[PDB]
Amino acid sequence: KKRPKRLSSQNVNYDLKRRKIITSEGIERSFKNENEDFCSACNQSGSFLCCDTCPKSFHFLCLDPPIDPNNLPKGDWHCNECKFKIFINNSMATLKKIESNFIKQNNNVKIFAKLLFNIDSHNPKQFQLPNYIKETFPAVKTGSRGQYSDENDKIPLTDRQLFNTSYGQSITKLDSYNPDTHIDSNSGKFLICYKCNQTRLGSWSHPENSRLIMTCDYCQTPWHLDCVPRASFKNLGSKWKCPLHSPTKVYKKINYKVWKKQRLINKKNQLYYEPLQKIGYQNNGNIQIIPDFKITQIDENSIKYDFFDKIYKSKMV
Amino acid sequence: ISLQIPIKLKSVLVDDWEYVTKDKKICRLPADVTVEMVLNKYEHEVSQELESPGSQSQLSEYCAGLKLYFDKCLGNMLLYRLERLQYDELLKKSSKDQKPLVPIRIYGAIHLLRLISVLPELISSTTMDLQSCQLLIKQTEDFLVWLLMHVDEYFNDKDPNRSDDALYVNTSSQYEGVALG
Amino acid sequence: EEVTFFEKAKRYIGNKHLYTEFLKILNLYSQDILDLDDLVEKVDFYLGSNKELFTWFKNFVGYQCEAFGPSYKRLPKSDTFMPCSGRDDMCWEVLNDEWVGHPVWASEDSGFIAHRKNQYEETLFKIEEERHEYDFYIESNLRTIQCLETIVNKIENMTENEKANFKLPPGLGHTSMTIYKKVIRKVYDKERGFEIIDALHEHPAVTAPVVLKRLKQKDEEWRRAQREWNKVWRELEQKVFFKSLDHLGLTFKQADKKLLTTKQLISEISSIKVDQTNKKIHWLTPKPKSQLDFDFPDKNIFYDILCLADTFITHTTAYSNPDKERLKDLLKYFISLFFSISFEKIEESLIFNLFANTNIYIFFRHWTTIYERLLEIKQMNERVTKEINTRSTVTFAKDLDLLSSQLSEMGLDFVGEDAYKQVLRLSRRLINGDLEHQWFEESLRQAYNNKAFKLYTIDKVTQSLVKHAHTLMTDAKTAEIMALFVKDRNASTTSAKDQIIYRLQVRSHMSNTENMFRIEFDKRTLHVSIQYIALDDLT
Amino acid sequence: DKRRVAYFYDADVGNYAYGAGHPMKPHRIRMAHSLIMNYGLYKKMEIYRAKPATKQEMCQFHTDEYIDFLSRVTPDNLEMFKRESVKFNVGDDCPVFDGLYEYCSISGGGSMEGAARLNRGKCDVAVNYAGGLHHAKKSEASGFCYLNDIVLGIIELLRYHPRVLYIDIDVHHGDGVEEAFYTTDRVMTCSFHKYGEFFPGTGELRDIGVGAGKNYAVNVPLRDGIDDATYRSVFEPVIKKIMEWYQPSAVVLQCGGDSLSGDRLGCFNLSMEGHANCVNYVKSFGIPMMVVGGGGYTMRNVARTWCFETGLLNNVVLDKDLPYNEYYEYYGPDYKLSVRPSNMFNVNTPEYLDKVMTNIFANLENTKVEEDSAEAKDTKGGSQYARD
Ligand SMILES: [Zn+2]
Repeated sequence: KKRPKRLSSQNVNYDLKRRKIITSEGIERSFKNENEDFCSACNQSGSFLCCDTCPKSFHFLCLDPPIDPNNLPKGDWHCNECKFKIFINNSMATLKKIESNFIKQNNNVKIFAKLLFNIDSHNPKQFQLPNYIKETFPAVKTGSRGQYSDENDKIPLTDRQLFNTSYGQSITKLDSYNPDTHIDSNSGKFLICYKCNQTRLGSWSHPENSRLIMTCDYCQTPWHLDCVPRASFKNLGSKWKCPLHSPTKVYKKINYKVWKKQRLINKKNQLYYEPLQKIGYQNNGNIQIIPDFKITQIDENSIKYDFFDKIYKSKMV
Repeated sequence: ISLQIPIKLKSVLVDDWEYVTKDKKICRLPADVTVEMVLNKYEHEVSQELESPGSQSQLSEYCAGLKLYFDKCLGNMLLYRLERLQYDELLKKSSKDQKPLVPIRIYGAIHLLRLISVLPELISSTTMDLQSCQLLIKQTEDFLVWLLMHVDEYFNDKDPNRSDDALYVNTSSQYEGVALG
Repeated sequence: EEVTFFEKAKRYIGNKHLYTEFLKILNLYSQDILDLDDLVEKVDFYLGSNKELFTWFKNFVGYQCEAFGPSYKRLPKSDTFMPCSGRDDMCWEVLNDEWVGHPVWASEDSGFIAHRKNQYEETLFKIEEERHEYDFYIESNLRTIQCLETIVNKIENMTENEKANFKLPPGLGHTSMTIYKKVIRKVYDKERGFEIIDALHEHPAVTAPVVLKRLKQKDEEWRRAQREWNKVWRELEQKVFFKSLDHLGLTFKQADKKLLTTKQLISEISSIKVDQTNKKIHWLTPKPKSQLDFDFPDKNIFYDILCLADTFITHTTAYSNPDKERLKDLLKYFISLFFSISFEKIEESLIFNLFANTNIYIFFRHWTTIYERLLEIKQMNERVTKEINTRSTVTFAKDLDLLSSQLSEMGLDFVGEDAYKQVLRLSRRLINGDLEHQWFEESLRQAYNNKAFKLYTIDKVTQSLVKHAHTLMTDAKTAEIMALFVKDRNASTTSAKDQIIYRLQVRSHMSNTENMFRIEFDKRTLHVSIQYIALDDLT
Repeated sequence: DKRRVAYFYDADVGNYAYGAGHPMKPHRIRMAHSLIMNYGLYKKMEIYRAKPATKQEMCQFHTDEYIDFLSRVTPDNLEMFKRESVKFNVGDDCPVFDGLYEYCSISGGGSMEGAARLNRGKCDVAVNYAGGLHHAKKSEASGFCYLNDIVLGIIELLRYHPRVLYIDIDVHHGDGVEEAFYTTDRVMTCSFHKYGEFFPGTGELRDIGVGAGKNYAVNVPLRDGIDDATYRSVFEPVIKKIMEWYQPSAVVLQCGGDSLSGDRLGCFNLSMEGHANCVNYVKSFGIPMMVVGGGGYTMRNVARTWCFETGLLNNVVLDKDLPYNEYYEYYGPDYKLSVRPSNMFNVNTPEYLDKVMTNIFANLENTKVEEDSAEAKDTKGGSQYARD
């Protein structure tokens, strides 16, 4: 029988708040009488500075002169192309031929002089990859704030699924009986784990015998959480790569070689195929199985042949 | 106006984007090879390779223009927001050292590749003669193939987690805090 | 068998994409890129289960560095150089300056999710802050009172000449310098707080008495407010805390409804079937005939469940009286025949092979679930009975009345009586529909210390069992199956020669889409076994 | 057997609150001390009050500017203090409160005072409930932790002991201590916590250290709802193997109610008996022990379980009867010294714990101003009137 009416008192009301007691009862007589909030130079958030006559707002570090909050300049702060527009070279000394005599003064640098002239008439900004670079690799895409995101990165979960997903069903599925994770909706069959050939769904009378399973983000291969060394599921961050695919980077100490893959090429003319030799090609990986960046149409016979040849070569040592 | 880039340096640029934005790895600015010696070696090699029919003057003009453009463009369209604070540290150090610091003495060729990649967006954004456009894009092609012939000694894949020199260093928590804050 | 190893691996893998990835891994080892350790780690997940193939691979290949985990990337030596004033040589030699961890790298720029708590647990946390802020302010005030009381005691034996000049540094002659600043900041205004703490610091013995009086009356009113709030806090937390401790039981009222259905039990037995068949196909051609076995160590539980069913017969109104009577006699006689109980000897009711359809299987699964729930109740009953029988209530809370007497008023307490019999009567009145369900929920929460979470829907599972047993007689196929079970059961040595005719006659009796369940029952040790042979004989 | 125990409690450590609706609460330590006094444990114990740490007495792990910021930080002038508020990561996840410098100084002083009392040999078990912060990095604040006083205690122990072992038993494990002792050989870090979309996100089965600290970091990821029996099975054999191989000279234990059944951001299902029998087991070895408390977002259960660890460290068995104190209204309706375990699912399977144990064994078979330095100076503090 909670009573927040009379037992709530008057000096201290509902907490995480205050009341008029600290102001009305505080007499001491002992002394006896245009701007933007998107930072259109790196498309991120943080501490902001803005110009009086310019709607563009930048970051403290996203400027050609790097300044800090502890020693910010006094008075008006006013932009680089704003220096070119609201100040000199556009208000007085009108732009008639200043570009040309900039070459005439800077000792015939004309092939880069117009770019150097346009440098001052341009906002300082973070690096952005061009469109024609990005369309070359279809597996990568731009993030929300402008970050790298290949196929290795999982899509962010929606806020509806992230927070309001009821109480019994958790995102990591660590509580209560959850038989829907063991049955795929593609065919209605049971997800057989790769290591142990058991779904291990268990029973409702004995929930403790249930073993958690997860599908792969690439080949949809089921895997138990106890077979692979792993505590809980993978829901935020990169996509859960099962330990059965080609790693992006391997280490072979010899100092060492990284071989950070080649992250695939679109179906345009850059993707070139030429199968010629199956034994001793030395193609350093980057193959595909069939029934510049050079890739070969390798098959089961060629891989098995060269693997046997290498292991018969190395068994003297 | 169109410019093409060989796929090795495109992959290098994409790996740079992944290292900075995703892996949070800034380039090792105290490096062995910088932009100035890159262009110096390019000039020397393509000078001793071919004859001298008068192309050495435009060679020197192109390399000087590239050096000046990299000097005055480095903090304008290059330099990811993560690396802005790193730029701030050495600019403050040069202010304390009473010396003028220009990019080409400490910055590596990856930022030059970034500038090459973003070149067409300012080539299309400025009013300039077509013959000079073709000359610029051509000299860009020779610089690109020369960098392709020397990609192993200049862009070697190394992990900073176990090697002293990898043309890349891992970012600290505090560095990331100031950079993204 | 080197020329047959790749074919064996192809048959074992099955999926084509996984085989292509295995070929890529083998080629990566082949082009002097992958060393022996990485290959062995790959085959640990590839062919780890196949012990013979793995041993052959290890013998044939010849298998006889740092870990560098995903976190703690190595920092450059540039970030190492800082003054490090408080570090001596041993401190440099134990501490690594180039390894730093950041949880955002662990999150891969995606953040982290916290464990969601039930609304009872959320309001328990809310009331935790309600109780925290009050007494935190209160005892900070008492610390200030003891400080100013020491000051006043030093004042009381000194004269006006040193009263005028009593300059003190920040801290008021104590080890702390910020508690008093905080409390006089909280009591007064923000701008007036600075001036009052300033005057306090530089001119004591004139503003200190009135400040002490104000803080003392603030203490009195804060303690009165806390004592007023304590009763509301206690009566709210008495029903909030035990409901907060229940995590699976809060959703049990819907989880039991969603999970104790036909399709879920069929899925959970077919999963065990395919698990056993795949494991034996991997290991050995013969297949065991036992799966999902239940133990029957107690006999009185059947009579208790019969009592619950009998209570359900006299409560519902959706059935006819002859229907209710026939269902009750059938429900009793099913136990009287299947478990070889000659007669039900209860007085307080207030090998053999069985082939059955899916309705009988769901009905028997419901019975086994209720049986196991009551086993969980009874097995710890001898401990909870002495727990509530020896419930040593503290006498100090008896003096000023803080014990939870919410269930003691209407008689839901378990003191002075066996817990299992009281739970049986509670289930009877819960089926009767005059128990105010959430009060029974709370009683089960603080009766067996939240461990009795499976008996929350005893009326629901009893209703489901009654509805499933209603289909045993209305359905012509199920009734004929029951009658042919009457003809089959004779308590005579006729095994291994009559059950084949039973199987053939029920295969001809049922349809293709109907499921069959071989429920094997043993008289000795009261053991049961259910075997899933779905579509193993019509092929 | 019988062992003298030193208790370090400060009357000012509970007077600072992090903020409204905050998980971390230093107020629980004061009622833990009140329950200790009310149980009559002062007759078989000696208790001192540790002095607050100074500026350079706080610098044996962290950088100078971090301590300078932590000393000069104040919620009033937080508006212009923004450049290094995100750096050290203060104010975003760990808000600034009044008395932050005093709280850090008190916690650190208690930590190294317990370490020095262990080193000198007057006491065998050191208990410092005033500070058990373990999430603080070299120049970063996380988990509402600002000073990693446990690292200071470990190095103070290393000033006299050759080997120091750190044991963490609560969720939100100490990544700062492992970062401090990732490459050293004479310090071994052992921790028990949950993994998978968790706030630290650090600590792998492969995370065993690098360089000379290879195979010297023990990390045991767990799951939701681990009860007392499986926690016993995951604690006792691996702890016995750690003592039989590493053979430490001192043990630093981070007790706390974060891993209890009831917690805010916690995920475990440990009762008071499950959380305390592990402490009894590690105490049964007889080697010196340092006990710190820096975990637990709940308060009514944390006070009771800390009283229970204090009682079993006094080699007595506490009764279930709970005497009256001035925070008697916090406890549950039963009003007994009993942290009731919840009924949530035990998804911690035995075979996963077995595999973790096997790979941990395979890792550990390879194991086979400064004027007031060295601490050893505390106020007596024998006149405590916390008994009610
Ligand atoms: Zn924690």
